Amino acid sequence: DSWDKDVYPEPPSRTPAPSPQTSLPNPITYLTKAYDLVVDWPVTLVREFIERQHAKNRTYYYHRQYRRVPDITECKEGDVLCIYEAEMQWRRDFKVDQEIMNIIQERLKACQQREGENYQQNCAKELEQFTKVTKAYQDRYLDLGAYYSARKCLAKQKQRMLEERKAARQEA
Amino acid sequence: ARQWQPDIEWAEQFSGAVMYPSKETAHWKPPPWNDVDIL
Amino acid sequence: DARFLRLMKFYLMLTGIPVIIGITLVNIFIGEAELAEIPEGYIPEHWEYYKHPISRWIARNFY
Amino acid sequence: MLKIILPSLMLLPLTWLSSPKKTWTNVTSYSFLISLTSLTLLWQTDENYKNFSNMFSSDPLSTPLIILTAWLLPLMLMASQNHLKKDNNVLQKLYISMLISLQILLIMTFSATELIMFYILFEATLIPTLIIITRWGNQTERLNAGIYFLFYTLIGSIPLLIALILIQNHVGTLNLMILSFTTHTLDASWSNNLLWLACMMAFLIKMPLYGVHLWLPKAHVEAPIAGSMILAAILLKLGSYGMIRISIILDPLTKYMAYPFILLSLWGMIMTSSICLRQTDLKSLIAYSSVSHMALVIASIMIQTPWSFMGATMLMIAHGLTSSLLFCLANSNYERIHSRTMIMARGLQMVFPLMATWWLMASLANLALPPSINLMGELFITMSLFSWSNFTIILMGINIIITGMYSMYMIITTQRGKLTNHMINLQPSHTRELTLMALHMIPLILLTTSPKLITGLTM
Amino acid sequence: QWQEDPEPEDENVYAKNPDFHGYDSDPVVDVWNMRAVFFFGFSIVLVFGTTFVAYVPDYRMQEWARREAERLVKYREVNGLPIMESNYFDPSKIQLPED
Amino acid sequence: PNINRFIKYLTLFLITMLILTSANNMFQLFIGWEGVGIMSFLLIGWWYGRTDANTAALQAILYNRIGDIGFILAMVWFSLNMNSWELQQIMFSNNNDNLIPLMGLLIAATGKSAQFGLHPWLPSAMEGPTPVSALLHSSTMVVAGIFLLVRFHPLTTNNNFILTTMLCLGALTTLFTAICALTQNDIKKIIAFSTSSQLGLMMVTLGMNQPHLAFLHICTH
Amino acid sequence: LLREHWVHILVPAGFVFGCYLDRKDDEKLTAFRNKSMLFQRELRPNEEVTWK
Amino acid sequence: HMTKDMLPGSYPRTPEERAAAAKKYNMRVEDYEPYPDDGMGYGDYPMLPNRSQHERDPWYQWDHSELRMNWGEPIHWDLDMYIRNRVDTSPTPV
Amino acid sequence: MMNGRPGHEPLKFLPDEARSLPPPKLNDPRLVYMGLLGYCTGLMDNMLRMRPVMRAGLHRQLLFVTSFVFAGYFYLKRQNYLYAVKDHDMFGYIKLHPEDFPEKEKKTYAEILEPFHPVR
Amino acid sequence: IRWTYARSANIYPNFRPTPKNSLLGAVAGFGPLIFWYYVFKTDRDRKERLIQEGKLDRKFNISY
Amino acid sequence: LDLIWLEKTIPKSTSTLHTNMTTLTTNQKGLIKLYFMSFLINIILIIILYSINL
Ligand SMILES: CCCCCCCCCCCCCCCCCC(=O)OC[C@H](COP(=O)(O)OCCN)OC(=O)CCCCCCCCCCCCCCCCC
Ligand SMILES: CCCCCCCCCCCCCCCCCC(=O)OC[C@H](COP(=O)(O)OCCN)OC(=O)CCCCCCCCCCCCCCCCC
Repeated sequence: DSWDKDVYPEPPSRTPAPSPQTSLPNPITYLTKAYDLVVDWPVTLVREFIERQHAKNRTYYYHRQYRRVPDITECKEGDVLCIYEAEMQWRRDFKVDQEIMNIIQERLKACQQREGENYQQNCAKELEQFTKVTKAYQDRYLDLGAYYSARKCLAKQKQRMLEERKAARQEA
Repeated sequence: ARQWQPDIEWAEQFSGAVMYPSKETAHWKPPPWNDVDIL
Repeated sequence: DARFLRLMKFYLMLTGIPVIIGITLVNIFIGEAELAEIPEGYIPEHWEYYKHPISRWIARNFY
Repeated sequence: MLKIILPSLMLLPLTWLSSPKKTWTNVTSYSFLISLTSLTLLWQTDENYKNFSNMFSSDPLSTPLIILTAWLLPLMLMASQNHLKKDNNVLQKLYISMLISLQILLIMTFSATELIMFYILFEATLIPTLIIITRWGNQTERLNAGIYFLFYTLIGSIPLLIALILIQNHVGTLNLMILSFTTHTLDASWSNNLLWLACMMAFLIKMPLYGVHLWLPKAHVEAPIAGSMILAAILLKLGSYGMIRISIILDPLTKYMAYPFILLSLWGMIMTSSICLRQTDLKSLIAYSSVSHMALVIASIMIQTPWSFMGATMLMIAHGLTSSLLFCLANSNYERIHSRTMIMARGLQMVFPLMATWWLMASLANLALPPSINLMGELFITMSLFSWSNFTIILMGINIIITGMYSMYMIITTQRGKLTNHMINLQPSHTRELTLMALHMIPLILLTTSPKLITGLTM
Repeated sequence: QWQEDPEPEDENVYAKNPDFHGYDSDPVVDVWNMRAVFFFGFSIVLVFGTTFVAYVPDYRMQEWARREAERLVKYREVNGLPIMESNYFDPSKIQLPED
Repeated sequence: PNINRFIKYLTLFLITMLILTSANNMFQLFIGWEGVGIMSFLLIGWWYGRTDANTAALQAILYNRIGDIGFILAMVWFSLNMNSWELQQIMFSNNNDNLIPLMGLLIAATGKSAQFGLHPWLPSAMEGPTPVSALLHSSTMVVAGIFLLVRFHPLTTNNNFILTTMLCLGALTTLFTAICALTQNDIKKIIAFSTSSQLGLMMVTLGMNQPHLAFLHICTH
Repeated sequence: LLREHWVHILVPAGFVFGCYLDRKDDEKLTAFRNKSMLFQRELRPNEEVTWK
Repeated sequence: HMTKDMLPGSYPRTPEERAAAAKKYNMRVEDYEPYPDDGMGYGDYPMLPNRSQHERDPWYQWDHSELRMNWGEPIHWDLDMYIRNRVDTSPTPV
Repeated sequence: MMNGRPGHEPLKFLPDEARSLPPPKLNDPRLVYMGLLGYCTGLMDNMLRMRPVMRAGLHRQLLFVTSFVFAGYFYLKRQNYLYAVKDHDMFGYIKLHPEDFPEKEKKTYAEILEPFHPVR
Repeated sequence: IRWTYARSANIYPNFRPTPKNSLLGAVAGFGPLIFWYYVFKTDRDRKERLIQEGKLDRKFNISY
Repeated sequence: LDLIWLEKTIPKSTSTLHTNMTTLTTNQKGLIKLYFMSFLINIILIIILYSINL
């Protein structure tokens, strides 16, 4: 249950069979047998005994779910109460919208280690996404200072909603 | 080595009827301690 | 410059090992919890949202 | 946050009431635990700031410091047990109390919601500091140094007093929380262009800027070791903390009203770094090192990019710990040598093997060796500065080369070379001297493992 | 010349008290002023403090956000929604100036 | 009298050198780049008493730090523009400008690998103990500059300008250092100049965009 | 407990007083006790205060 | 302990002052050549030959061995530069 | 300022109207401060007169801690009234002259367009 | 001790403001400080224009 | 630039500006006639300050 395959897609594995063309022994095969017998079995034994001890006393932890409060867009002016609850709701999504971008930073990195010499091509499912996600993060969170606040994203957007309305009108 | 406590000379400046003595002001002399003059 | 270390390497190692015994034995026998779904109205307590047991001991008892 | 504070106040009763022989251990042992209570503030499980109560708050930027302010009082009281052990038993209990009040006041200043609470407590810290520097200062010139430390801060301070009373009338409350969630956008007038300077200048003065930093070299030179630690580790950073919380308002002007300072700081960084290269007094060199590495900070609290800010928060906490470490070891050489001259005392590793390891690690923290928070800090300010203008790397690039040179020169001409023939024989190292150091670096090693805690408000 | 003491010499505290720890001249105070400083200094601040600081859970929510992303990325991708839509405050909410 | 400390620093050097070798994100590459620099400073000047050893150690730090400015510049450019210090993503900057950054790494390599600019500290480094001269002055420390460019050569192939730049300076160092070696009368200093001349040939192959063979010479060298 | 065992209780006591004084502030700032939007819930059975 | 009389003073204007300073600095009165009076601060500090400690006889038992400077001899203004580490003014075969 | 108010008591300390206000809790931090302020006065006196600082005048120490505090309750009782009058006076005017203090309307942040100055 | 005093505490008592000292005492403090301002202003202005007109790529830059 | 130019300009100058200003304002004969006449001047100026701003 460590990682949700659907949030971290891993291409299926295709391995060429072990086709030997020499009577000479392949040292690694023998070494690996040992590693398992000496380094894996011993460890494997301990680990299980861990998880059984864990099972004897098992606990659960949940994931706080935050109800959605009203966003600055709708929030009286000067009402420090409402706006405080609404700058947090954003500063919170400033992070949830940031680990998403952390995953695309990561999912890609793997897709260029898993596909070397083909990264130019095979790994373009992601990089198309790394721009579909970067062109958005750039359009909602970038110009802002270190005092990022929902009022300023509200303005960074709305300075440009003129443009998607002045340019559009302009095209006429 | 001990913190430098002020010597006599550092003290001297604070005497005189005016700290920053002027051209003619310096000519003055400190007021009598008894608050009584000799004239 | 050697009396110092026998004292620094000692009083770190004094309270250090009982900790290391504590982190290891807890992490071994008690263990981190596994994530689950809030069961339709459990309204879990503050301690319930953290993984490591002693990291939710401090939360339940003090915060 | 009254456990980090009330128990602190009670230290004062303990320094006075306690036995003359046992006064030192009661005070040092108890404030070590006072630091342990301070660590509780670090338990932030959500991004919202912990508003303890109306007047007292702690957010990511203040919390990393309050803990440092509480941490150094133990250390300050351990570094001044030697000098100040020649006193009359009532001069000590005054020095110990003075040190205690500094962190009581500094803990509150860093943990204050109302900006003028910052001002009153901000400018109060001068009283305890001036007494520590002037009353116990060894050199003939501390009367002068004290004057410089009081006037440069004071002339800057009254403009801020007028500015903050001014914004209260303009907005209606100096509460940092509200001021943040309220619309205070200056209007780029000629007057506002003055307001901005009024608010930032007082903070820019105690954070030595290239133009007004002469107070810091003079002050740390004759200041006793405890005063020099306080000035470098917590006192100068009071200016940085102020610039972070005050520029929430005056949001529009700093976009164009900062150029003057930014250029003053980056050129200042080079010249301050360079004069370290040939300065005979070791305490002098560390002080200018402090000016340059703080000139980087005023150039990140002004570019105002998320990375700058936490580059700043990383460097301020890190450089604070490193500088003290350097000022603390400088004192250990000064007490045995009896002179501040760098040229004398050559070859110490030959005679003080470990202090030299502490010297080496302190210098590597001073220059940017990479698995250190010190480097992460500069790497980040460097990045943003580059974003502001790609050319900035040239000036922030001459500083890195110079910073390497003076940091190693302190090690090369103080802790290597042939031993000095026969200065007053140098008695071996006390365990206090070495711990006072270990207490500085062991936290530097631990913080570098998990930099997230000192990253600032931005991240 | 005026009257004043001659500069005092600094004692080699290591001549007597050859076990001097640097805190005080008489030996027992010294021992009890390091037995309490290494202890309260290192033994229960650098150790118990680092233990507590290490166990602060999901500091500043960055342990929570690497999951919320994962279910949002899980939910957004499977339902076909853009992973990070390009406007955050919905355009409908925003009444733009009509000029 | 201090054999154990000397062996201790040699392995610390190896740990930093290998970290420099196997570093995915460049922040770790920096940890290695700066890390070997500091321990070289500690080990060139093993015999601290001798001022000559101290002068060489300060020399080495200065030349390395000029190189560090280049790596910081490359790091900062890769911390902006394409955004991650991990090599696996930096390599997605193939079709970008990538000149501001690779010029920075070339500057870093010239300082670390004693190219014609700031070539003198590796001759000066011989003030160190002869074993120190062999493992770090001879192999691991100097090849670090060559290793960095091979790591970043997917980007290097795109920019023709920097490829000939290092082909050119590698070439000048090769002969410049070799001609100096002909008359040097110190045995250790002739070998050291040869260390620089061979790396000059290495630099030349990297300049002719032949990364794999350049690495092959590093191992045989 | 006053043979120098009373000077040792001064600071420990300050913590206690602080804690008490601190929890007092919580009592004062208890409006919006549970009236906040993100965290408004119906008092579960047998609970008269969401946060005390 | 060192009276101002034995510490640097102002530019020696009259010739008796130029011979008084030379005593303070333990020099020969005909070798004290005050740094030029252009008001940049040098004061009375002797203008000693700008030669680095590198070519000070490397065999003689210099009191301060590593600065190759004896005890009492006037120190050079820039000894932080012409020291055995930083700069080398020393004759070169070419 | 507040003098000239209707009903002003020409020389009285705290008019009975101040009875309506809550009495200051004896442990009000302020009165407790006055107490400490007082103890210190006492201790200081002992010091300036060269007496054992804490172990002397234990009667005086009490007079001090108990004089200052006594003064406090009856002062704070008043200053509290004065402030309370200020509101009675202030709030009343806001109403009697309503137009001058109109309740302006604040638009939601959606409507308002605040200029966005990029940091870049 | 005569050297350090001569070098950090006997300087300003022997300062006389001449030419070759104030001209050279202003070129050093304000010269580069004014040089870099027109180096950073021109760059920052070039950058801003390009961003305004829409040319600066700012690609994969999600940080600052 | 450090020491002299940055100490003569900001820290020292402000030292001198005042020092000189106190020297002129505080160098007083102590004679009553002089002082009093200054009271005369004041009355005159204040009379005017009211007059011109009538
Ligand atoms: C707090 C604000 C600032 C306050 C400053 C003064 C505070 C003094 C009093 C308190 C001191 C302790 C508390 C503050 C520091 C806390 C450090 C800490 O808690 O370390 C955490 C670490 C576990 O790591 P973790 O937190 O899980 O990291 C997150 C990974 N996602 O726990 C550990 O594993 C500890 C491991 C110890 C051994 C580390 C060995 C590696 C060292 C690498 C050094 C690299 C080179 C450093 C160079 C420095 C310059 C020369
Ligand atoms: C040490 C290594 C230095 C390496 C330098 C590398 C330079 C790369 C090329 C830079 C020039 C072309 C840049 C093209 C893209 C950027 C275009 C741009 O916006 O830059 C504008 C800037 C304008 O500068 P400037 O020529 O002064 O224009 C003033 C007009 N009144 O254009 C310029 O800034 C031109 C000057 C660039 C170099 C400035 C100096 C760099 C080195 C400074 C060392 C310290 C100098 C201190 C000087 C003190 C003087 C008293």
